[PDB]
Amino acid sequence: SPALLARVNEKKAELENLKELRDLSAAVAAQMEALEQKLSTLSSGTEAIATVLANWHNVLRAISMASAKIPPQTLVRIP
Amino acid sequence: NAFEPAFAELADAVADLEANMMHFQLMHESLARFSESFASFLYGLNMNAFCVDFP
Repeated sequence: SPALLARVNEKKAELENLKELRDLSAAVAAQMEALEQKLSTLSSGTEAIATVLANWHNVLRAISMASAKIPPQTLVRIP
Repeated sequence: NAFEPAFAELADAVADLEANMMHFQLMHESLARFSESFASFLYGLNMNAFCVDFP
């Protein structure tokens, strides 16, 4: 009986530890959600610079087509 | 008969003129290539801006 009183005290300490672990795991997952948001923002910035490469790539090809002229209308696209 | 060394001096002057003119020809060609690269560069730059003029 008194030994079992000490046993339940051990279990009390264990439960306190477990509660802290549970709280920490919840906080961990919360941080993962926040992390995912920031990573999405990063990818957005990368997409922006991909747009920049699209600009210069079209520039280069447009010039090369004019530069490679070795033997029209004005219809273009103006968003 | 009268301008023998004078014509020798002329030969030297035209030689110097040939040197300077070759440098002019070369350097002008260098600048021509330079200008053509930067011209086509900014040309295509204007073309991209001329096509998709940003807000």
